Amino acid sequence: SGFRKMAFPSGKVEGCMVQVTCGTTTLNGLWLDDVVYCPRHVICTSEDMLNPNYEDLLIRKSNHNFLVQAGNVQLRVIGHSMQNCVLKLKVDTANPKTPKYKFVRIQPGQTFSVLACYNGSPSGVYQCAMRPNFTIKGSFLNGFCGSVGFNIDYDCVSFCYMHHMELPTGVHAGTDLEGNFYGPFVDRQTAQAAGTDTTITVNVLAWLYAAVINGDRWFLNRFTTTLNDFNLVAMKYNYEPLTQDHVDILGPLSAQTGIAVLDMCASLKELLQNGMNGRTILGSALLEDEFTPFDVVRQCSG
Amino acid sequence: SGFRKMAFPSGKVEGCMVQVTCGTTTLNGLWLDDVVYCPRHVICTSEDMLNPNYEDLLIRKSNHNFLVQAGNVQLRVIGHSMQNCVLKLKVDTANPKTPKYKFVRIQPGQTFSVLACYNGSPSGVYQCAMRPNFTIKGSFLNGFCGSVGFNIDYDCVSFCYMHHMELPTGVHAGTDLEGNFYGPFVDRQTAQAAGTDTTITVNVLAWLYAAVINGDRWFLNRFTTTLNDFNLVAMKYNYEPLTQDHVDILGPLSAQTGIAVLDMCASLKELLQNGMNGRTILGSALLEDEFTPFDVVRQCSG
Repeated sequence: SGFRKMAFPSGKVEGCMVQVTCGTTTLNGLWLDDVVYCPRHVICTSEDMLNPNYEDLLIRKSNHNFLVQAGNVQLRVIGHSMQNCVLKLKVDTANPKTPKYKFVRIQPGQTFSVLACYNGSPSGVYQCAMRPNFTIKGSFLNGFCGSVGFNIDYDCVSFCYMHHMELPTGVHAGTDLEGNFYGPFVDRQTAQAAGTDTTITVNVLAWLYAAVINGDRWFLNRFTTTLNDFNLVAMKYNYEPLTQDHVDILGPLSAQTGIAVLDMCASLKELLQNGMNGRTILGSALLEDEFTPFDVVRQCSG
Repeated sequence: SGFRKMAFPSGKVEGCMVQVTCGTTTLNGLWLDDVVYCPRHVICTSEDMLNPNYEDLLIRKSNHNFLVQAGNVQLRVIGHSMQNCVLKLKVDTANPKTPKYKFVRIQPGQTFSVLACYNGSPSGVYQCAMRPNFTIKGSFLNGFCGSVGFNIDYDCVSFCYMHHMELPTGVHAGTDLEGNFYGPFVDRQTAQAAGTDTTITVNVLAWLYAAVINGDRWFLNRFTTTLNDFNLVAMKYNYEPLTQDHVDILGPLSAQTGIAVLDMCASLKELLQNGMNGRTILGSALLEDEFTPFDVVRQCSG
């Protein structure tokens, strides 16, 4: 038993991480087959970032301006190009450690593991949620740009995130591996508003189910509610509305515990309205929303 | 910026994980050079665990009664012995993925990464602290015994933990890689008392320093204190006593922030005496003690 925020094993991804340097900027690249993927902003100087014309900036760059290092081996860049906000460096050697992989665009509320890397060297691994407002609350210092997020399904590594920017508010924004930003963000050093960030209701419910499975049952009550009434309360506390799709996704956890989803919603309703009274749930003094129903089932069934 | 509990990249460890089977019992082993390390209780049936005589149980086993599989690759067991609470199985083939490694017995309050594995297959990675009462709060289901804890310095993996037991209180106990239990625990299914679970004071302080560096400053007050006075308060709240060694370890964080260690202690003292007033620090509604000063510096310095 026990319940922990748990990242996927990072080995398959570690073998794809490289260092990309362009002028004075060093960041991380992802080496799959004979292509290194990294943020296009590597081309820019601190000055360029205020208002970069990437098309023009890219044109002035040559293959020899890109230093790529896989540990001690320098890789030879034989071409460069741009797909949305990601730079693709063609190298003369295919990565022999390329795992089975796909590129996927995740939905808000879904989770993934981040392999935080410093100038091409893996530094650590942690689990994140894509917030409803398409930011993540990560940990990225200088040299951590281009660090990637992923899920591992069976054999396949599903890459879903590449880190590009820290917003002035200190949250993080990035792209999928086709270089399209999550949310309204751009790779320009301007002030950029993130939306109001709501709590991921379906994940809070899943984590309440995890709590019950792990023996923490105090918050269970003998009230119920309807979806509609629960959502009136959710709206008030900046919780995402709950839908029938969400209820359906929680079905297995409901089945396992014998607690109907709308009964769990009534428990959540009370916790929202009355607070937690200085009690904890699974070692937390607040309601946790960075576990999906899948995440809970994966860790409660092993 | 940002601050997150992060584990070391698990790749070097994943390559050492094997499945060990003895009779009907399967668990994890650690394959380094030509030795596989696992919990001795692999020899035991559910019934044996109530009161096992391991010496006698082991004597009825031969080399061929241990099935060791590294993914699909069968290892041939050419010797076996018991070292304290760990079995050492000598195999014909040295693990070609053996990283540089050490065995270390960690101190209470030190942190490490756990690679949670099911029957030889890596499942997930998370960061733990060795509690002052020599338990850890992990996540381990059936078949997760023999999962290991480690730290990585550069290329060297320092293995410090192997999982063996869940106590009836739901916390976890295990050994170092020489098979000596942390704390008073035994590999027997009996009731076993963990001590009072005290809070790791030096780590709470480190994390307060991380909060300041990241701009979360509300709890800073205009008081100071002495070690002795602070410790009278610590004792009362089941905090470990603070020593000059602890103050010394906090030196770099004090230097960075301009906040004297005893001033930070007075802030902590007020938080202990007055609570947090439903406020958060670094996204937490309670005081966090599972980051060491090293952990903080590593993630704030870059």
